[PDB]
Amino acid sequence: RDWSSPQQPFTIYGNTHYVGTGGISAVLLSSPQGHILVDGTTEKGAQVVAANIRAMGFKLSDVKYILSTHSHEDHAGGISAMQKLTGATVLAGAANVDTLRTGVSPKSDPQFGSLSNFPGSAKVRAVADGELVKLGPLAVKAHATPGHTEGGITWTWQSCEQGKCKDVVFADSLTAVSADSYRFSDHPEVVASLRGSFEAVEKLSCDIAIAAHPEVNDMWTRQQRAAKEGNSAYVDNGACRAIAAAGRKRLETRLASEKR
Ligand SMILES: O=C(O)c1ccccc1S
Ligand SMILES: [Zn+2]
Ligand SMILES: [Zn+2]
Repeated sequence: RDWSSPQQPFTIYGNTHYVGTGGISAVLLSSPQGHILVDGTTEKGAQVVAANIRAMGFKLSDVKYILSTHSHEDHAGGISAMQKLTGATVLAGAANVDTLRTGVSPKSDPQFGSLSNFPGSAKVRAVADGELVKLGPLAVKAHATPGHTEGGITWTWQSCEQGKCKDVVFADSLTAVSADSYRFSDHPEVVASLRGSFEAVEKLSCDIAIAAHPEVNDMWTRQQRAAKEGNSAYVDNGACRAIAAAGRKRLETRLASEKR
């Protein structure tokens, strides 16, 4: 379950398919009129995502949008390659656009000093909080979830099977992590952003959460359950509340650790 590792793709519900690596989520939201890809995994992982999309019976040329959660190498490293293979437009939160274009995270990022660069992408455009991305019958909503990065987006949609529908959430990372030289307690905008994001995410309509790091919502345990349970194993309408609570716990632990 390395970030770049092969992983046999699988349908989670309706037209929502996991096409990521062993260690990093990527989702294809499919339609007869074209598809939306969420995240690219790593640079090496792009080749896994591409093969996975084809294994699910889809053409790369039919991927029209690539949606980015946030601009670190593990989620976004593969986007550039996937952009070239598909012709898609890359959509991201406003403050991460420049990072996706250059592959270099800026000094506002808590991890600045400790991050690895990744390949810059073409055709990057911004989306706002609450904005709808539409493609044929697909409708994906952008939710600003800053803190881990300034331009983090959590993406939501509905997938259905014979008219039985579920609210799906591709959850951005909400984690307080930094370089050794960074003090969260000195950066009130980042702390406030994280806290606002926990609150947004714990309020989302959230039947199926797919976390950018899949183990955050126990993807592999759930997949194992699904072998007998079916795809109800991925359903848990508390999952976004739990991802938010774990974010909050990580930040509170960190702020306590920083006290003089
Ligand atoms: O996505 C995360 O939550 C993350 C967490 C710790 C370190 C790096 C990252 S990229
Ligand atoms: Zn990250
Ligand atoms: Zn990550």
